[PDB]
Amino acid sequence: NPIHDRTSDYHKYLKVKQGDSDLFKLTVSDKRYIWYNPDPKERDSYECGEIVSETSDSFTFKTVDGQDRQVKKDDANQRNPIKFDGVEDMSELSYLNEPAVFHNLRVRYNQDLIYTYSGLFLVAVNPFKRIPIYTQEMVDIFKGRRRNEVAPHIFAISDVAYRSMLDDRQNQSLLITGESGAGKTENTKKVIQYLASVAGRGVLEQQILQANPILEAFGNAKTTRNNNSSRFGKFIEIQFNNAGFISGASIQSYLLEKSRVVFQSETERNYHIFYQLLAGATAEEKKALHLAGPESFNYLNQSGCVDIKGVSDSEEFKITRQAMDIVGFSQEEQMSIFKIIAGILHLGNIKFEKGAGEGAVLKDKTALNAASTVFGVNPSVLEKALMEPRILAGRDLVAQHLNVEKSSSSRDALVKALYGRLFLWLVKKINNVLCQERKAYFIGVLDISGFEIFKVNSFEQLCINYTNEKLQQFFNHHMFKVEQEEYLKEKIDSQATIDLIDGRQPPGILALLDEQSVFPNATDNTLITKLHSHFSKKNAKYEEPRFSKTEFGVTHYAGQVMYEIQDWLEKNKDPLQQDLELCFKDSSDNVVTKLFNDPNIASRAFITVAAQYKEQLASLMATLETTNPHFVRCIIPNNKQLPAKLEDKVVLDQLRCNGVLEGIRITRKGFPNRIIYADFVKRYYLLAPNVPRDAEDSQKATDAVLKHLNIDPEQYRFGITKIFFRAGQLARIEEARE
Ligand SMILES: Nc1ncnc2c1ncn2[C@@H]1O[C@H](COP(=O)(O)OP(=O)(O)OP(=O)(O)O)[C@@H](O)[C@H]1O
Ligand SMILES: [Mg+2]
Repeated sequence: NPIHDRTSDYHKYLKVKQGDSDLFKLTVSDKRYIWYNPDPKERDSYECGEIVSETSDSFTFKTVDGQDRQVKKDDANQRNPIKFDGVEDMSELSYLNEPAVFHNLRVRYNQDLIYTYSGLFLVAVNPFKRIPIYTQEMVDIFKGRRRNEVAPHIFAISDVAYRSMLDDRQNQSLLITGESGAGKTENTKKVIQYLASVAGRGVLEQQILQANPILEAFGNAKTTRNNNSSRFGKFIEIQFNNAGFISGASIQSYLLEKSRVVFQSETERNYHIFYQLLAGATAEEKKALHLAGPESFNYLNQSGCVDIKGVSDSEEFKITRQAMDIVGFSQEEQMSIFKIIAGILHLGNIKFEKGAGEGAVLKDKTALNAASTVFGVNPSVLEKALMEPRILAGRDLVAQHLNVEKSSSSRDALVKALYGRLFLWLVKKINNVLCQERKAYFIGVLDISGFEIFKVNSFEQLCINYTNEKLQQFFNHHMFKVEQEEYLKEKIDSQATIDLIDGRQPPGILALLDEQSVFPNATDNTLITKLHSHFSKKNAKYEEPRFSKTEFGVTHYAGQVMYEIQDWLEKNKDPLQQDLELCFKDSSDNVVTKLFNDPNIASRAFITVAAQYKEQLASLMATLETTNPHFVRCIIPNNKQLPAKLEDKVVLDQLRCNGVLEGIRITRKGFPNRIIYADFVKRYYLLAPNVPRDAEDSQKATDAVLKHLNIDPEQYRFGITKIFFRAGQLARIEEARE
């Protein structure tokens, strides 16, 4: 029994090592410390300082250097007694300050303990190295175990959700968010792995599992923050029958980063699939596809990075091709997907030349003709449609000769649509396979980024941020109720931001954006002007910059984020020349024809991108609203992708943005420590005369100690089953003499 075998890997990897004694006495000391900022400028970097004295109003402590300082008791960040170092739930700490929180988190990480709870949340720190806690043997141990019974772990939250599902007959949700590279997908895959094991019986399970890899090849890429970043968000519905067995699955994708297909920053890569293809394609497939090295392609030859360390695109291509096979994609299907990938590479190879007049021309039909063949479309129609699209100018339909820039840009537009569309198609194709109309229950997993606050924030960041204001409010509401429940079981702000963004009347940012969208001739300037006009000095969550003329700022949950308006008009419309669609609709390819002839794929509805985003977010929320949710906050330890490197600033910032610290401060004001009578006595019986560790009237005994100690009744609160302590209370208690 691993949970009991102190020699087990379980103990080794998941628990703080346990000695031979329980004795309260070991932990005895007389020293008292505070967490202080040695450099007031750098407030997230703190040092421990012993309190050498005290006044009625302050504290006087000694620094590392032996430098004495004074602090207000109220501004003091007192350090919890050493015994608290490493607890599995921050909700267990007595002093709940920010430094204290990071500390516990750090003590744990120092021991390779990546999972820690914070009340309702499961905090997970990226180890940046392998930890063998995900083996089948690991899985088997979590089965049926209460949260309190076992150590913190993703498998643990997953078990709770499945048991709740079965016991409450209620659907469930796991929300996993955090920065790029923080480890979301990793945890996501574990949740599924675990579910499949605990509820599976396999063929479906297989196909389910195999879906991921497909999604990864097409929607994942190498960025500066992660070698395998998911450039899209997702919602995974794991379906079950009334018996508790997996019946199916459904996938919902969002915000795919199409842009990446025609452009990548230095060092980054295009989607993994491009490379897998280039590498593991048979030599006899290459020729059929007019393939070469990535170096030979405009879309792959520009970041100065075509491969990933510790990664074989060919080996991976095998992997992908297998999954497709398992899922059920016909060879013919597979072909076409590759052809598309191919065509896309060819399209980017097209060189627009425009010297003849002021309209572009094609001196070389090579690339062009390559695209056409693989697409199974006409080169002449493609050609025209690209540089001479007929545009409706009133009553007349006239073909316009496009310049070079415009020409290239349309070609790019074509490529992005191909991709985005193919992506949708795959998702669709997969759901068909695993998805159930008639399902009894479900467990859903949402994996997407948390707030994004980059150097430069564009339309996509507004969107993601918007989603996050909603998730945060959901958490907040959910937290409110359950807190009340518990306080009830025992005898014991985002609206404004959301409105500014999605409001109808008065119109919010998105409504103004849609409005400007109707006008062919509107510009970024008209748009940014309209926005300031309506909110500058008028809406409290908005800010007009002192000097930039292309940006505006939104005060979010996370804090202020400054956005830039470039291309928002275009992005909202996501325009594609009709001649283009025309061209592609006749496609000899059975896969191509769908992308264009299927209204479910080829069109949004009439609605704009923003309108579609709002809608999907609402359906999402709605659904979530019907489940019992679970929250996992994935934390990146540093920005270097290194182990044993947990940077306070890096960390603190995420804890502030993600709601963990907020949940704490809040709880901090209440009665944060809620202990079970038996457990209380066991550890502190010694504090009072006449109390045996094992006492049948735990509540009475509890009262004994408190009474003996002469604690202030305002500080503690008798619950039907637990004793509730205000902040600092347990600490001093702990700090008492045997
Ligand atoms: N528990 C873990 N054990 C080992 N490695 C991990 C763990 N969590 C994350 N990592 C590793 O760190 C890398 C980044 O993690 P992951 O891909 O899951 O992050 P992410 O949150 O999904 O990022 P993004 O938003 O860019 O897609 C991974 O390739 C992963 O292998
Ligand atoms: Mg990811």
